[PDB]
Amino acid sequence: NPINYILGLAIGIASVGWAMVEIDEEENPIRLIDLGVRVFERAEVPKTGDSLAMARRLARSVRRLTRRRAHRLLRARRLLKREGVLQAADFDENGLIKSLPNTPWQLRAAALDRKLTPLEWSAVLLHLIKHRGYLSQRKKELGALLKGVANNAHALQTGDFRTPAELALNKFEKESGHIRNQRGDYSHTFSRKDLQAELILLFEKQKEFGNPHVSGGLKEGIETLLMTQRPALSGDAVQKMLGHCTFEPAEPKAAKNTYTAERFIWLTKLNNLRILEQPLTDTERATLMDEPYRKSKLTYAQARKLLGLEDTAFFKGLRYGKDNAEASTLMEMKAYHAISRALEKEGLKDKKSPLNLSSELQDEIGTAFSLFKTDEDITGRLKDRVQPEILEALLKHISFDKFVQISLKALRRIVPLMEQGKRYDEACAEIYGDHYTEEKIYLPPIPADEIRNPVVLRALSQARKVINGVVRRYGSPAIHIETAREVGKSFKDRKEIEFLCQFVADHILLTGKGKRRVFASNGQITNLLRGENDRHHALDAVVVACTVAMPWEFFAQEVMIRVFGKPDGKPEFEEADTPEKLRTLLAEKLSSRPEAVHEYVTPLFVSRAPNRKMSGAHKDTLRSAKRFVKHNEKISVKRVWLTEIKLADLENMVNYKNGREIELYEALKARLEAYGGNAKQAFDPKDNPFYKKGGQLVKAVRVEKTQESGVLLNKKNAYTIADNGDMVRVDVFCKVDKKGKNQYFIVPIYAWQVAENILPDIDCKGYRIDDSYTFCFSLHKYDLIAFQKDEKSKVEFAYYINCDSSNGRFYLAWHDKGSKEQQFRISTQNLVLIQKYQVNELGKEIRPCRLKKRPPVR
RNA sequence: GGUCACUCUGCUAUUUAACUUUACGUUGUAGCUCCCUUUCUCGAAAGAGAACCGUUGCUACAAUAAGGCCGUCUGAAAAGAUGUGCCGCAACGCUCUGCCCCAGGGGCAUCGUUUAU
DNA sequence: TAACTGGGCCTGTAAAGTTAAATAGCAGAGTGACC
DNA sequence: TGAGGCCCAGTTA
Repeated sequence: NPINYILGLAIGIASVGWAMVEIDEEENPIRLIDLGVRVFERAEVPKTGDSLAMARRLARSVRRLTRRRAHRLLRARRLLKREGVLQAADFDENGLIKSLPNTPWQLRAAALDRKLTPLEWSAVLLHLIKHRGYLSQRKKELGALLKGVANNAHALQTGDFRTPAELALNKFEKESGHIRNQRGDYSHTFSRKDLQAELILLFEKQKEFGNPHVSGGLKEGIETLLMTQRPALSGDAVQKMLGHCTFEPAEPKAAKNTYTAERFIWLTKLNNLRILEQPLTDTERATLMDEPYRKSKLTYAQARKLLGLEDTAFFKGLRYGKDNAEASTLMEMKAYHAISRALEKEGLKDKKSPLNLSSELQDEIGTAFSLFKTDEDITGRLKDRVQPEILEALLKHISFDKFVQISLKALRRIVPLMEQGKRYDEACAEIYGDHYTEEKIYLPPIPADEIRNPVVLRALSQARKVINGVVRRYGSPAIHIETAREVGKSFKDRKEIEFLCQFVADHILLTGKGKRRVFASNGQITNLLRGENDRHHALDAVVVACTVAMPWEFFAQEVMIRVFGKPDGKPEFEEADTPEKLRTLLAEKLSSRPEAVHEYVTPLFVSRAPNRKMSGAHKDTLRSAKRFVKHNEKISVKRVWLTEIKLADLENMVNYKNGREIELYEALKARLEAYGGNAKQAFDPKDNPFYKKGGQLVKAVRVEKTQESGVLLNKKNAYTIADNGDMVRVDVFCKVDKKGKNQYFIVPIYAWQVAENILPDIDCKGYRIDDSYTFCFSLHKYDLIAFQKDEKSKVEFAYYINCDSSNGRFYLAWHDKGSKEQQFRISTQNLVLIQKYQVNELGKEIRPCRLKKRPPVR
């Protein structure tokens, strides 16, 4: 059983194609065997184009935020009890404070004029901690957050406002009518230092007025809780994110702000610099060499005049000849200079004289400040290595933030040769021998660490899966990469239009085609050479497969008929459903020299990768569920803003459907009619506010929404429900006893149910399943199923996408049918007479599968 | 000479991954508040007046995935005090396991890795 | 009275910082394999 | 910027 393969593969943003021929003698093809194609779905979010890992990272972030705020307030209450502000009777069973006032702003303002109750004081402290304002956290033209906070800081620094509470109450409430920020506005934010000042002033004033709980421990604890945050970077956070040195793989990259690395950059600039008059000898280089070290900034014109030069010869590679950008800095020794500045103003350094330190000491402090950012870590690396006065000055002034590509060892080895005049390549060759790649029968797993794009990463991991399936089944081959213009890097550019090279190069076989048995294709040529889309990727696959002058001929007609059974002419063709109609049809229609199918027979349909993850999440909107629980009526209630409302919501208003407020409904509907449904304009704030009967503003109204199912949240504390969302899988249930026909039932399983470890027993429209119902199987996203509509039908295998919770309907699509809007089909199955499972291998191994053990959730 | 690719340095644009925070928004519960269904009470009537529920606006507090776990102590156990406390919406893979498929060989995972105190 | 069907509507957000890394382009110094 | 979730109103067996 020997064959030989030169099968080509096509890469798309969501697709991968393959088609196998066997050119035998030397670069001269034969007829085809097993054409095929697989397809997946992108590593992005369809609507927004963000990364799926991005939503996950923001979930982690907000989880940590809420947890830390809860814990902060918890410790605040503990400190309140510990310092004797409140007694154990003032705390309820949940650990919350009973009769805690809801007037913290007014109390914060009155605390400058009178004494505060222990409960008023506790409310004030916890409110200050909870809304603890914005902290600069930074190492121009400000936006809106910074604008608002800076304006408020300037406002309480001028006149009638001693604290944010006074300014807040008086100005905010009398000018706007509310104190907090509303609907994305930032104009009421205070800087955390302003609130810290409020806290110190409040403690002092309360001590004046005879507050008993002005304890030092209490003040320290409240101030700590207010000010403390975790460091953004700590420990090995920077090191874990570093790359690998080019020559020394066991050694980390050197920091850009170190004497060694900065001088390495300087030497690269100097040695590589050439003057043109219609290189630079060691004396001129050595003149310029130590000039930037204490001369502040070395521009190119200063270098020219420093070495004399002329006006007749030039230093190559510079733009803007007319604008005379000769003061563009040739070199700035920024790390050395910043260290010197720091030690000059704060510590001890004569500005005229050059600050000095063991070159290794400069390297240590540069490394410590680039790799560690908090004072604890920095001193923990600089305590025993150097002494504390300079350490304090440097900790207070210096901040370095980038790296280079060569390790400190390799640099300390290279820089000497570069000072002597040798170049980077010459020094690297003299040291490492100017030679610095195992091949395998299977391509090993892809590395993701060499490119940002998850789209490309997933596309190429699936490309590797496909080519390794080719290598497994159809022997080892001689592959012809072909990546699309859309496939490389898309979204903004892709929406406007609407790494594997090296990996394969070094990690897999080539069978002696000179140097390489590969051909990197140029699909432009593919578009030219060919002399509402189905599985159309045969094109790029074999046009990649077949080192050309670029226009050689062979014949096509067969290939079209193998790609589509209805092809080689009009598409009303029968499209052979079996392999033997394929062989017969193609053979006889091409009758002539039977170069093609007979023994190879290959029916193709795209291999669509399935999604059987169990992870997921419910919807992020919280809705009232009091009626959903207490009276089991299948509705929820949610506020809707008037600027986003429509007549459907207006008719579903809570106080309209129960006739409570009919005239309010009439006025709102009247205004929305007056603008033809333009809710953004009918109820525009500060241009067209809506006023209820009696003069009260209306900004949003509660609207009822049909709630057949959902997940209940905060069950210990409230009646809240959220839409189910993220159906992870739906399990089938087969029952015959219709007294006659045999029926199907489908029960959906969501993510919150895989989290609560519950396995439902309610068919979408049907009701409870007993031991009478017979479980058939369970399917997920993008699984293949058999499909027999009714009495008479072709079995019509197709892939499954969605299930409808209302009636158990199924969104489907077949091979080459991918566009959801264009090509999904939606079949019902209460009477479907057979619905079956299947498996599709990478290539085309469409063998049915079946399991009868109902797989539970964990 | 031309082309392509690669190593290093400088600048520009874009993208990725990780972390610390703020301000919202949503739901609930209090309080004050705009309306308003219903039911009652005083009424001979005219009319008042209470109550639950709904609900407009503002303030506060709680929750903000569903689910699970940590360190530190007073000590015998129940526990009780306490923390700049910690994972959970992604991708990838086949050492441990489960399923599915064809003594191996795979695919998919609720298995494992990035991943943790 | 129960399914089937074509249609259709609602879905969490903005801002402020510390970082590392990848691609592309331009400029500068080299190298290799090809054509 | 889109697709999943799933209801709605009319029709049908």
